[PDB]
Amino acid sequence: MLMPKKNRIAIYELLFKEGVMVAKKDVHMPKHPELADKNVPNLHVMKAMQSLKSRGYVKEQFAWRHFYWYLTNEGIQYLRDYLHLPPEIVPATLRR
Amino acid sequence: MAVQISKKRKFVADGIFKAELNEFLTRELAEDGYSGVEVRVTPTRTEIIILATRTQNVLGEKGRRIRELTAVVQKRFGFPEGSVELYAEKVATRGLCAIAQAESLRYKLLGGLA
Amino acid sequence: GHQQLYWSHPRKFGQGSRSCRVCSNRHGLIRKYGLNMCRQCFRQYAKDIGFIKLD
Amino acid sequence: KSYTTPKKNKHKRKKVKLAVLKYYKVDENGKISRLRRECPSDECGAGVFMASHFDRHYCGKCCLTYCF
Amino acid sequence: HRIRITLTSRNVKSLEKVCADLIRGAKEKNLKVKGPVRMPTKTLRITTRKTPCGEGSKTWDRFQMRIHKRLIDLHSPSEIVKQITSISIEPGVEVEVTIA
RNA sequence: CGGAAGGGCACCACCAGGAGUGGAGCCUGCGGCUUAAUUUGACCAACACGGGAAACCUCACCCGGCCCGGACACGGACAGGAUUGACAGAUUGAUAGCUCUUUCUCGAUUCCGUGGGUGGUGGUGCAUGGCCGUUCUUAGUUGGUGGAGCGAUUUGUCUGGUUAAUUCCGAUAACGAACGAGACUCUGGCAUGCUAACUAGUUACGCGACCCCGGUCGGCGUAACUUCUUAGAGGGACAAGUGGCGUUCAGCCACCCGAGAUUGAGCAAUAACAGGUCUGUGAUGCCCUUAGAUGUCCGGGGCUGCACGCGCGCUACACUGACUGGCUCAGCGUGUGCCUACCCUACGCCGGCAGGCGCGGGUAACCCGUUGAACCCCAUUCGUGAUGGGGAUCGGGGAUUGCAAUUAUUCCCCAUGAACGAGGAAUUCCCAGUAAGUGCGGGUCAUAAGCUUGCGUUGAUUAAGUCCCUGCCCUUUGUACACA
Ligand SMILES: [Mg+2]
Ligand SMILES: [Mg+2]
Ligand SMILES: [Mg+2]
Ligand SMILES: [Mg+2]
Ligand SMILES: [Mg+2]
Ligand SMILES: [Mg+2]
Ligand SMILES: [Mg+2]
Ligand SMILES: [Mg+2]
Ligand SMILES: [Mg+2]
Ligand SMILES: [Mg+2]
Ligand SMILES: [Mg+2]
Ligand SMILES: [Mg+2]
Ligand SMILES: [Mg+2]
Ligand SMILES: [Mg+2]
Ligand SMILES: [Mg+2]
Ligand SMILES: [Mg+2]
Ligand SMILES: [Mg+2]
Ligand SMILES: [Zn+2]
Ligand SMILES: [Zn+2]
Repeated sequence: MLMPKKNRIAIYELLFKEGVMVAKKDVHMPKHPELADKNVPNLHVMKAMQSLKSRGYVKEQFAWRHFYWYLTNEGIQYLRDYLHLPPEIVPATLRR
Repeated sequence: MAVQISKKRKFVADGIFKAELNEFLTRELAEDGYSGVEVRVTPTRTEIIILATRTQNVLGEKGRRIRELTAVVQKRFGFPEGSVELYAEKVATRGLCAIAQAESLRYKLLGGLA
Repeated sequence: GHQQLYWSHPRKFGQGSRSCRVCSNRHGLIRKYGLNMCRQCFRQYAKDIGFIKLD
Repeated sequence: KSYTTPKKNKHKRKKVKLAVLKYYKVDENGKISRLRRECPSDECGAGVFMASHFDRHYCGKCCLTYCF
Repeated sequence: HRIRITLTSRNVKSLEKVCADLIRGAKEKNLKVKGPVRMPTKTLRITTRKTPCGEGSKTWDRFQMRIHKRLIDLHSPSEIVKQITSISIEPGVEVEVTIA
């Protein structure tokens, strides 16, 4: 994917803050639904997290028409040392 | 509701909500004895009850996976934050649930038992 | 351009505009009450929706 | 299978060596003017360069064709 | 003050349990009531060919969804009926209470 | 299995019949032919079936052109720049920078090879799951222990009577059980008794309009009530009562009482078919394809093509009728959608009509809507003539939906006026609110019912029987049959 790295780091920010992420199986979304702020297509989002899951940092589920992605511990390793983030911060699924 | 949905399509819309909720939890927690759900609604928050066998594993370490799939349910269905809550409970008399016994038979066949 | 070409055809009506709620299937939908799912998967999930065969 | 009418070849991007060099001019001391005309584009003040094409000016980002 | 309650469910016995419970709640908090009026049951009927393929004897399912709706009128203040509707409801019954 | 016997049973069988179909036009589906393609599944239990009413989409088929949506790993080349996008102008269909030429930006996301994945309405339903259909709408099926036989097996599961029924009484080397039938659920029919109702009403009462005290009003408001309306809880019918028939058992016939003295569906066993579905799926084995793609997209075409054959249907062949006025009656339902952009409409104007333009109601017992529906009833005209029957074919114009209608999408107006004179061999569905006539809703739907699923409405002839033909079940018997 010739991905705007802006948008890819933004999707990584969504995955980290809202600790896991859902999307619709729809390459022809005009624009992705979870975020209203940026401009990233659901096609970019889907293939970005397929590139995430192929080397094994996120795990996939598919119900009726929606991809579900769950960020594993190796994924939280890769995501924090990729986003250059110190280990004081944790996802909202880990906050209690 | 300001868009003011009618009652006829309202009951089939939350019926089809409970259907895809049950099928989503079936595709996820089939490894861990997911028996069913019960969805009961109040004003400003909605109690959705997963009813399964291995409650220790549907919670997970510390309760991580329940918070994980509360976030999944809210993000997928467009629920407001903290407006629905997942509670996980134990099957009374585990042997009689044909769902859980079909899944236990399925994992016996997948583990290789004759 | 290809940005103005790739999904340029209108999906405003017809068979391919609507799709199955569970399958991305275009045949045998039931739009009554906004189920928007095919008849096979409807009669699969019908007892879970609430449509019980009284007679 | 087989198809005897020949296929279209891929437009290979023309490999050029240090094409950024041709936008400014160099004197040995501080005398620098610009070979390619600048943009009144709203996104870019004076950063990116236009082109001097086969006859006549054009910018690719804002895509503005300046004609005779 | 003419505050009205509507009860709507796919189920009949749970709905009438909730409506008689609210009548007795209004009676124990001592205010009159125009009774539970029963407006007609809306049927949602679906007839589909039972077969996934095309062949077979041309048979048809007859699926139905019954929806029952009843009304309770109360001349009363607001927090009385708010605390009576905060309690004693079955999951199948949808309650909608409006003020005017 | 029998063109062998004995019993029973079913309008997917017959008799008495009714409406037909087969004959005509048209619609649709299938075969054939044709074609770039006119994709394809299925040939009682295929053929108005795939919810399959395809202009685009669907689309899978055909002609062309784009795109990667080829992850991930390894190894190259690379910021001295790996490589996206690019208006001109040519070419092209397209302003696809698709390719050529001139060159500008993007900045590590990506390209180049090898493994490997992925997508597939590609194949195989004769690798499969699920689901349906069918055997098979009949009454059938099976363990435990005991008896018989060396055994496959058998008895239980039966001589008889009886029933819709392997339903019961009863016999008894069987006893005690399970499924199926029944029971059950919904529906229908009856309550002037219960519960109550400004999202339903009735009756009064008071104002209002009109007619010569009274009458009409679906004109306006309130004091009782719930018969009508809505839907809840109970009830109500059990072969209960009576008279016969029968071992006087199971039960059958008739009659009083009665809203009913058989309402209609749903569910539906054991075993099975190499019945259908890989074209419903992110259910799926394997195979095949995988950048010149069988992936996806866009443009156009085709799915409709006509010497012909068959099937489901609608319109008809008219006087029991057509046409033109008038009068007066329903019940199902549905209605502004996550994406989703397209709802049902009163009412006021414009237009012959299709329709157009405005202000309103309705997320619905509120508004459309008291759903002023058709056949029907009444009064005209027509006159037995392919006729004022029938309305196919076809010319010209006017609207609506669409991004676009040409191979006329749909509707409107005028003109055109064909076959068809009650249909050969053959063949279907049906017995009570049934057949048939009739029109209205849902699905399909942007536009949209010659279909189908429901609904009312007018509403009978005939029958309460049989094993004759087609079949089904049980017993006996015969077999050289066992893919029977
Ligand atoms: Mg008979
Ligand atoms: Mg006959
Ligand atoms: Mg014929
Ligand atoms: Mg004919
Ligand atoms: Mg097409
Ligand atoms: Mg196409
Ligand atoms: Mg597939
Ligand atoms: Mg088969
Ligand atoms: Mg087969
Ligand atoms: Mg090959
Ligand atoms: Mg066709
Ligand atoms: Mg005529
Ligand atoms: Mg069409
Ligand atoms: Mg004539
Ligand atoms: Mg026959
Ligand atoms: Mg059809
Ligand atoms: Mg002999
Ligand atoms: Zn589906
Ligand atoms: Zn510029």
